[PDB]
Amino acid sequence: MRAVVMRARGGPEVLEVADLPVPEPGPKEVRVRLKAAALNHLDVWVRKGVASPKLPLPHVLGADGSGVVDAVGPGVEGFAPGDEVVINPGLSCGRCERCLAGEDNLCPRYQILGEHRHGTYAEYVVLPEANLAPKPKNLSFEEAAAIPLTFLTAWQMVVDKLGVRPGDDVLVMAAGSGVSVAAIQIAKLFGARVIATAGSEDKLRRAKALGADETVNYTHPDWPKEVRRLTGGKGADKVVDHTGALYFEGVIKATANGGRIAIAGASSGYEGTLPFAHVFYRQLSILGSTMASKSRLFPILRFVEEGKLKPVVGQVLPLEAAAEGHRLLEERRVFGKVVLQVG
Amino acid sequence: MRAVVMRARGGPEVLEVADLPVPEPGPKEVRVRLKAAALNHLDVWVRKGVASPKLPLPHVLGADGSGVVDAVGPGVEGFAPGDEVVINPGLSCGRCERCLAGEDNLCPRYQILGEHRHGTYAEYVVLPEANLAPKPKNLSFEEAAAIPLTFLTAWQMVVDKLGVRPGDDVLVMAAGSGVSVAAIQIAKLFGARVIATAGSEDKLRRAKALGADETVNYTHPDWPKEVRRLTGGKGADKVVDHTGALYFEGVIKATANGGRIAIAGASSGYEGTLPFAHVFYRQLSILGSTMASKSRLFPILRFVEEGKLKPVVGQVLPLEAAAEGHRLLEERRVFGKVVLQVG
Amino acid sequence: MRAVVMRARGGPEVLEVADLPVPEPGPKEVRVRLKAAALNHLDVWVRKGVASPKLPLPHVLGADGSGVVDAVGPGVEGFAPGDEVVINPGLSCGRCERCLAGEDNLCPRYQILGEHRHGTYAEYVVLPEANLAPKPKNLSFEEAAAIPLTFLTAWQMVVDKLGVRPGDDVLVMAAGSGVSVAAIQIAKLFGARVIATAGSEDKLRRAKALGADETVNYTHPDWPKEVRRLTGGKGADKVVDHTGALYFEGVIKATANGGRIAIAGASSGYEGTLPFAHVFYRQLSILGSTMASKSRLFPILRFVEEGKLKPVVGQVLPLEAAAEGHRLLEERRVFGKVVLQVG
Amino acid sequence: MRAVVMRARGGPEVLEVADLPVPEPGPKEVRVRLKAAALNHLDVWVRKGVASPKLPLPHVLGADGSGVVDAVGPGVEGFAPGDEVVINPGLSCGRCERCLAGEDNLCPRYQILGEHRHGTYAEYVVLPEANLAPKPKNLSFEEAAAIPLTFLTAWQMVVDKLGVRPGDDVLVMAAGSGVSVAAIQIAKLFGARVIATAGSEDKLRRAKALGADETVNYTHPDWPKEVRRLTGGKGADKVVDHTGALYFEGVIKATANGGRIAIAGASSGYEGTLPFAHVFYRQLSILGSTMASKSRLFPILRFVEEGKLKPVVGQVLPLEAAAEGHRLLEERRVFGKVVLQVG
Ligand SMILES: [Zn+2]
Ligand SMILES: [Zn+2]
Ligand SMILES: [Zn+2]
Ligand SMILES: [Zn+2]
Repeated sequence: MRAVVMRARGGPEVLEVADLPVPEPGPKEVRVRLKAAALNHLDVWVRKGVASPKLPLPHVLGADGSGVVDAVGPGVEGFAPGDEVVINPGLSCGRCERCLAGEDNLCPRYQILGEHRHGTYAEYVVLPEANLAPKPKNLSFEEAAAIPLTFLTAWQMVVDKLGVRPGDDVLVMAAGSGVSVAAIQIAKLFGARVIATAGSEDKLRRAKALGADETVNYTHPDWPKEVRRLTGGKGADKVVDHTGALYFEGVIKATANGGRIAIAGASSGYEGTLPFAHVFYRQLSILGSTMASKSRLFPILRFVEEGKLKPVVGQVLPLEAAAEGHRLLEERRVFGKVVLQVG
Repeated sequence: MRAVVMRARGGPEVLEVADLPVPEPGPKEVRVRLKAAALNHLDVWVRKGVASPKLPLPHVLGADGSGVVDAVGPGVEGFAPGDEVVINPGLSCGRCERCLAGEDNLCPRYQILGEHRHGTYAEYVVLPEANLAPKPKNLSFEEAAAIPLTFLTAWQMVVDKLGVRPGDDVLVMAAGSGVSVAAIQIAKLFGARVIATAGSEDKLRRAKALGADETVNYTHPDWPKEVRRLTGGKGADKVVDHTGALYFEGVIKATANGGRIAIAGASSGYEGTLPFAHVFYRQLSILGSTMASKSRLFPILRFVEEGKLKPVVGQVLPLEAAAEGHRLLEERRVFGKVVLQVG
Repeated sequence: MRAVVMRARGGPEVLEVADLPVPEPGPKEVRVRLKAAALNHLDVWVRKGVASPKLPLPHVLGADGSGVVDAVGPGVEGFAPGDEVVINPGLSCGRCERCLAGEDNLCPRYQILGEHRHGTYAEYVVLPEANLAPKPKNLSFEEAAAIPLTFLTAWQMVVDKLGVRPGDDVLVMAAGSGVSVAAIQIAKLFGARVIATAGSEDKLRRAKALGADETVNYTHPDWPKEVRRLTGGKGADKVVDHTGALYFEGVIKATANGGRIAIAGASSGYEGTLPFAHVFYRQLSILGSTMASKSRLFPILRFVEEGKLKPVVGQVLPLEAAAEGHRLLEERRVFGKVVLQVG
Repeated sequence: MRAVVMRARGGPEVLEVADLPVPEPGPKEVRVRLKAAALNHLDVWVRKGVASPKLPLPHVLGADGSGVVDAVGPGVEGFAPGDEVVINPGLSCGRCERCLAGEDNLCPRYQILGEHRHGTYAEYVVLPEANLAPKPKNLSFEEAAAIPLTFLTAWQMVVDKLGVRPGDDVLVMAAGSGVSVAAIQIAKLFGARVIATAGSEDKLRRAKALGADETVNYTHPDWPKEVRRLTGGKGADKVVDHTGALYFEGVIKATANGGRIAIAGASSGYEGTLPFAHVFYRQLSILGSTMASKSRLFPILRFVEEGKLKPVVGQVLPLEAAAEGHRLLEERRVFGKVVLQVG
């Protein structure tokens, strides 16, 4: 089958196109014929070698994917060939205390597709039936593929970690990244008043159309005051920061006392600094968050089918232009998700 | 193999010994050679026909069980023949929203072993690897088999439903019967002051031995008054009831303002009238609870190995005497679990 | 000053106009010149004698009220004469554990204005500065007076008790009566899909205008079946009931598995028998709720100024017609609040 | 009256002994004749000038205090002369949304005694009746005084922020500090298995006697591994760090994935660094915590009266040796609290 793979751990030039045997489905497993694969930051991390070292090469990247059920292994129930589905990137054992508690993302054997094993940058992929979910009919394959990873991550942050509720002033940093665009929508869904920050008026323009109530350009090293102004001088109650590596000094200045700040986990190895004194004294909470319970995908897709949440496909390129896709992310030039059309 | 089948629905006499073929473990399944099967009131409802209608016959009852791993399916890890284990009676599909969230006991396809599928009243039983936990080595097989079902039910009521915490006055109804044995111990484990009620002086004496700080006899028409007197006149904060529909009026009377009452399988007789406006005006909360999440069996067994929680085996009977065992249980005379010894 | 005193306990005719001396504000107290006093079912229980026995006479009823600051005690800040305000009907000692925890409505000395102390059925009333909130400027005095009592009760039931969240199917009983008006709006505010039930077509039509997504008529012996049909057959997840003791059997039937039912002042007639084992087997939860924490009045009024929540004034009557007002309320005919105009 | 005051903002030499007019009680206020005053870190901070700048000098330090009610102002209820009491250092307005919600420590007007106004380093002090609590009879004045501030702070951290429960492995850093000794006890009370760290075997010896299950000396730059070893290799689930400025790099290495770490707020202005990448990726939560709801003191004292919690008075000196007391803290030479006998 056709697939993009990485011969080495370098820049986007390491991603090449080759042929690999079509994987076969095992018991309780399912083979999917991919129609679309979404790019994720996790991809670039592994591609550089900052994540998942000593990984078997060549490697097939890709955590987000959508398509049609090609074949089911022995003992499979709930899926058949021809069925449209989207992948749920969370691979867990399903036996440990964490999994049985609905916390598979905390499983000691937790693995994201394309991180440890071959992902969605191919025409085919096999995975446990439990990791497959029906694709909504009102969406295109590309749109479907862009949902899972970022929506899951933004859901844990906004709902479970920040406990967002109506009345809350939510600050979403760097509107434009996959996590951001979903966090803005989910936060609105929970009655929040969203304030989104970005580095260009163009991204702010898009954040506004996405549902943001107020927007702030952090190009000006005084944006925290603006955020304070927009929130009656008290600052944001809850903050969604998909990185923490962007003017975090300001973020905390924009955050209300007792405020909560959620930071989307990443294997970027980024070493920075976190203000102790004037952070814990103001009783601020800084919560690391990564992916989310696989159970979150069902209600997320439902809201997407109802139209309350929408995927944000900024660009689509052919699977073979995977390299070009990575440069689009590394150069941060697209508002929303980057999707690869497969087949 | 030897097994106690259910020829037809009716009195305990319908339970007879028969020879059934040995079940074979599927892909992710394992066959356990049973040593002890604990008796639950659920087995009685199935026997009488009150539960699980349209149930094929013959049927093997039994939700609780302990034993040794006999054989394991092809693709199965974490279990080998010889391993001592106890059964996690909760069966679900592990693919729906409820299951992925850990709330398997709320799965639309949720099933308790022995309720619809052959249970533990045999020398062998086959279940998914997800429903098997290591048997604590400090316990006898009859003690181990007695844990699961009641400890899980008592745990959801005390920990999740009632949110028992140190300083709480917890009231447990009818000691020695149902989930009281486990509820008194879990309650204390969470820092509460337990007040237990029973009918005989023996059971109350038995209650204190389990950790009950105070005892009350509900054979008197004014026992609710003693509970009030025993808690500074305010009444109990949290209440664990598995009988109800008889003393419920007394419980409601014994419950302090804003108190919480957790009800297990209170399928008693008449429902009188239930003095409402008493539960509303005083902001009381009545919570129904059946079983618990499979994940809860891990902390339980851990506390059991430490000796902070322990099962109470009231009587042991040979497997071929399941009938006599159902009699003992139906008359609620024995203090503790009735356990069948298989092999 | 003019006031409607309660000469004796009995029918609404016991309410008569009398001249009482003007109360004087203590140290941290303030005297409010009332403009409107909203009528609550509580005023009726006090009038009949069913509530607050040993109550000195004459007594001035009235828990809800709005007006202008008249005079303030010596040591008081944050209030000046001329300021428009609404009353927070919750009176507590503010020194006990319950009060310091915010749960003032659970204070052992908790008292609702007008229940034991002179209320709002007069031209002036004196209460602690802690029980006064700024009146939203976008509302008329009768609209303002209608908010507090019902919005606080509906909020604790929806937000704290039921934990309503987006995607939830909330069922509100008897629209236009009690806390339904507020519950339908708060429910929607928290992202639920509201199904409202009423007796007349007018009230149901009125319900949808308030945000009710679906409507059902409980005049039919099978209305519970419509709620089930209206929620994918599963039933309502959360239920707000302020009547009970009459349709409660229907509610329980309309409640989905593991559902929660919040009950306000369901002090209806007979209690029939209440089909238990249905609330236990299906793990249902019945929660009693009276009033709410004073702190909750702040977010409520904020949403009211934004227009996300709005009071519904059913009828206005001059203060001297409190008697006629109690009739209108006792017959549960008027849709919305019955508000007395003082000055 | 005799009292210790600070003429300037320098070392412990600025604390002098002088005479100041005896403060008079106002409405709803109470004058206390101090018998003992406990030293707190907050004291040294303000004494140096790192906290509460532009504060009126001379200033009377002291947040913790116990003694006898000297006189009550007009309109006081609940207290009379001769009554033994301990101070609740949290001064809040009692009107803002935070206060009425039981979150007075989050009030915008929150002030700790001795931080903004004259504290307990005198023979007399006046404060709102709401800030006074009855001293348990089984305790000496010195012992009583050492409870409030640190126990309150350790309570919010352990119970509210870390949500400690039985089964949890709690890591308490720097056993010896006021917060630590209380955190160890409260954590045990909630069923935790406590691991305490310190720099000398002597403090570890005392932490063991206090209730710590396991102890680790962080003098050895490899202690995190030891903590991991003691917790089956998974690390601590919850961590109490009353500073964060002590081997925080190790703390996070000793913390289990998904773990929670509570840091006691301080106006030390300590600027350090917080590991981003490998912290949020492991889904760690870092929670700033300061003081606690005044409501927490009641249940805390109760547990002290029951004997479940005990104050830890490491040393007592005469009020006039306040300077010496501060050097004992600045030189960190005492396990537990330092108390000043007054009068
Ligand atoms: Zn797992
Ligand atoms: Zn399921
Ligand atoms: Zn109170
Ligand atoms: Zn305040």
